[PDB]
Amino acid sequence: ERDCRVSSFRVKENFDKARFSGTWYAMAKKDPEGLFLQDNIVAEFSVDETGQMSATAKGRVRLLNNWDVCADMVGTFTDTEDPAKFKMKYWGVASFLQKGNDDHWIVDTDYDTYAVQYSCRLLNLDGTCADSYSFVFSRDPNGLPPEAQKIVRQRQEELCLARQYRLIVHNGYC
Repeated sequence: ERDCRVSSFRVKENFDKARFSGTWYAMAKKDPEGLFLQDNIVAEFSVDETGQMSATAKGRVRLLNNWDVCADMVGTFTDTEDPAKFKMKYWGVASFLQKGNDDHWIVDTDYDTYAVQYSCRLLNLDGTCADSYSFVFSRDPNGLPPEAQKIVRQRQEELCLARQYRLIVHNGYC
Protein backbone atom coordinates (compact mmCIF):
# COMPACT_ATOMS: atom_id res chain seq x y z
CA GLU A 1 0.00 0.00 0.00
CA ARG A 2 2.65 2.48 1.14
CA ASP A 3 6.39 2.46 1.84
CA CYS A 4 7.26 0.39 4.92
CA ARG A 5 11.00 0.45 4.45
CA VAL A 6 12.52 1.71 7.68
CA SER A 7 14.92 3.78 5.63
CA SER A 8 11.93 5.72 4.26
CA PHE A 9 10.56 6.70 7.65
CA ARG A 10 10.64 10.39 8.40
CA VAL A 11 11.69 11.42 11.88
CA LYS A 12 11.49 14.65 13.86
CA GLU A 13 13.20 17.44 11.95
CA ASN A 14 15.78 19.27 14.06
CA PHE A 15 14.83 17.19 17.10
CA ASP A 16 15.52 19.22 20.24
CA LYS A 17 16.65 17.09 23.18
CA ALA A 18 16.15 19.88 25.72
CA ARG A 19 12.55 20.53 24.73
CA PHE A 20 11.98 16.79 24.88
CA SER A 21 13.27 16.45 28.44
CA GLY A 22 10.86 15.69 31.24
CA THR A 23 8.11 13.23 31.95
CA TRP A 24 6.47 11.36 29.10
CA TYR A 25 3.66 8.93 29.77
CA ALA A 26 3.44 6.01 27.39
CA MET A 27 -0.14 5.95 26.14
CA ALA A 28 0.28 3.16 23.62
CA LYS A 29 2.89 0.69 22.56
CA LYS A 30 3.52 -1.59 19.63
CA ASP A 31 5.38 -4.54 21.12
CA PRO A 32 8.51 -6.12 19.65
CA GLU A 33 9.15 -9.85 19.93
CA GLY A 34 9.61 -10.80 23.58
CA LEU A 35 8.03 -7.61 24.86
CA PHE A 36 9.40 -6.19 28.10
CA LEU A 37 7.59 -3.05 29.26
CA GLN A 38 3.98 -4.07 29.91
CA ASP A 39 2.17 -0.99 31.22
CA ASN A 40 2.21 1.93 33.65
CA ILE A 41 5.17 3.05 31.59
CA VAL A 42 6.49 6.45 32.53
CA ALA A 43 9.68 7.77 31.02
CA GLU A 44 11.79 10.64 32.31
CA PHE A 45 14.07 12.21 29.72
CA SER A 46 17.06 14.41 30.46
CA VAL A 47 19.98 15.99 28.64
CA ASP A 48 23.30 16.72 30.32
CA GLU A 49 25.40 19.82 29.75
CA THR A 50 27.30 17.91 27.06
CA GLY A 51 24.08 17.60 25.08
CA GLN A 52 23.82 13.88 25.79
CA MET A 53 20.25 12.71 26.16
CA SER A 54 19.45 9.99 28.67
CA ALA A 55 16.33 8.58 30.24
CA THR A 56 14.91 6.47 33.00
CA ALA A 57 11.62 4.64 32.92
CA LYS A 58 9.36 3.00 35.44
CA GLY A 59 6.59 0.54 34.71
CA ARG A 60 5.20 -2.98 34.93
CA VAL A 61 7.56 -5.33 33.10
CA ARG A 62 7.08 -8.99 32.28
CA LEU A 63 10.03 -10.93 33.66
CA LEU A 64 8.87 -14.51 33.32
CA ASN A 65 6.33 -16.53 31.37
CA ASN A 66 3.33 -16.07 33.66
CA TRP A 67 4.02 -13.00 35.79
CA ASP A 68 5.40 -9.44 35.82
CA VAL A 69 6.69 -6.82 38.28
CA CYS A 70 7.48 -3.12 38.71
CA ALA A 71 10.90 -2.13 37.41
CA ASP A 72 13.10 0.93 36.97
CA MET A 73 14.98 1.21 33.70
CA VAL A 74 17.85 3.41 32.61
CA GLY A 75 18.81 4.49 29.12
CA THR A 76 21.58 6.53 27.56
CA PHE A 77 21.31 7.77 24.00
CA THR A 78 24.19 8.09 21.57
CA ASP A 79 23.72 10.63 18.78
CA THR A 80 23.87 9.78 15.09
CA GLU A 81 24.00 11.97 11.98
CA ASP A 82 20.24 12.44 12.33
CA PRO A 83 19.23 14.58 15.35
CA ALA A 84 16.10 12.46 15.78
CA LYS A 85 17.79 9.05 15.53
CA PHE A 86 19.69 7.56 18.45
CA LYS A 87 21.33 4.40 19.67
CA MET A 88 19.86 3.64 23.07
CA LYS A 89 21.85 1.57 25.52
CA TYR A 90 19.52 0.49 28.30
CA TRP A 91 19.50 -1.63 31.42
CA GLY A 92 17.46 -2.08 34.57
CA VAL A 93 18.39 -0.89 38.04
CA ALA A 94 18.14 -4.59 38.80
CA SER A 95 21.12 -6.36 37.21
CA PHE A 96 18.95 -9.21 35.89
CA LEU A 97 16.55 -6.87 34.07
CA GLN A 98 16.65 -6.81 30.27
CA LYS A 99 19.74 -5.01 29.00
CA GLY A 100 20.43 -4.06 25.41
CA ASN A 101 20.99 -1.47 22.72
CA ASP A 102 18.19 -0.46 20.38
CA ASP A 103 17.86 2.20 17.75
CA HIS A 104 15.66 4.91 19.24
CA TRP A 105 13.97 7.23 16.81
CA ILE A 106 11.85 10.21 17.73
CA VAL A 107 9.49 9.88 14.78
CA ASP A 108 7.52 12.94 15.74
CA THR A 109 6.75 15.17 18.67
CA ASP A 110 5.53 18.67 19.41
CA TYR A 111 7.46 18.50 22.70
CA ASP A 112 4.69 19.66 25.02
CA THR A 113 1.96 17.20 24.11
CA TYR A 114 2.88 14.05 22.20
CA ALA A 115 5.81 12.01 21.04
CA VAL A 116 6.02 9.02 18.76
CA GLN A 117 9.07 6.85 19.27
CA TYR A 118 10.17 3.98 17.10
CA SER A 119 12.82 1.31 17.10
CA CYS A 120 13.49 -1.34 14.53
CA ARG A 121 15.55 -3.99 16.26
CA LEU A 122 15.99 -6.03 13.11
CA LEU A 123 15.39 -5.28 9.47
CA ASN A 124 13.77 -7.65 7.03
CA LEU A 125 15.78 -8.28 3.88
CA ASP A 126 13.49 -5.91 1.97
CA GLY A 127 14.20 -2.98 4.26
CA THR A 128 10.93 -3.24 6.18
CA CYS A 129 11.25 -3.87 9.88
CA ALA A 130 11.28 -7.46 11.09
CA ASP A 131 11.08 -6.69 14.78
CA SER A 132 9.96 -3.27 15.89
CA TYR A 133 8.47 -1.49 18.82
CA SER A 134 7.04 1.93 19.24
CA PHE A 135 5.80 4.08 22.05
CA VAL A 136 3.35 6.91 21.78
CA PHE A 137 3.99 9.27 24.67
CA SER A 138 1.84 11.98 26.20
CA ARG A 139 2.89 14.74 28.58
CA ASP A 140 -0.48 14.19 30.25
CA PRO A 141 -1.24 10.70 31.69
CA ASN A 142 -4.89 11.32 30.82
CA GLY A 143 -4.15 11.12 27.13
CA LEU A 144 -3.56 13.22 24.05
CA PRO A 145 -5.90 15.95 22.80
CA PRO A 146 -7.80 15.07 19.60
CA GLU A 147 -5.50 17.06 17.29
CA ALA A 148 -2.42 15.28 18.63
CA GLN A 149 -4.19 11.93 18.66
CA LYS A 150 -4.93 12.37 14.95
CA ILE A 151 -1.37 13.34 14.17
CA VAL A 152 -0.12 10.32 16.10
CA ARG A 153 -2.49 8.04 14.19
CA GLN A 154 -1.01 9.34 10.94
CA ARG A 155 2.50 8.80 12.28
CA GLN A 156 1.64 5.27 13.35
CA GLU A 157 0.39 4.51 9.86
CA GLU A 158 3.52 6.00 8.30
CA LEU A 159 5.48 3.53 10.44
CA CYS A 160 3.23 0.72 9.15
CA LEU A 161 2.23 0.01 12.73
CA ALA A 162 -1.19 1.65 13.06
CA ARG A 163 -3.04 -1.64 13.55
CA GLN A 164 -0.45 -3.01 15.97
CA TYR A 165 -0.59 -0.89 19.10
CA ARG A 166 -2.16 -1.52 22.45
CA LEU A 167 -3.09 1.04 25.04
CA ILE A 168 -0.84 1.50 28.04
CA VAL A 169 -2.74 2.08 31.25
CA HIS A 170 -1.66 4.14 34.24
CA ASN A 171 -3.31 2.93 37.43
CA GLY A 172 -0.60 3.64 39.99
CA TYR A 173 0.43 -0.02 39.87
CA CYS A 174 3.98 1.23 40.41
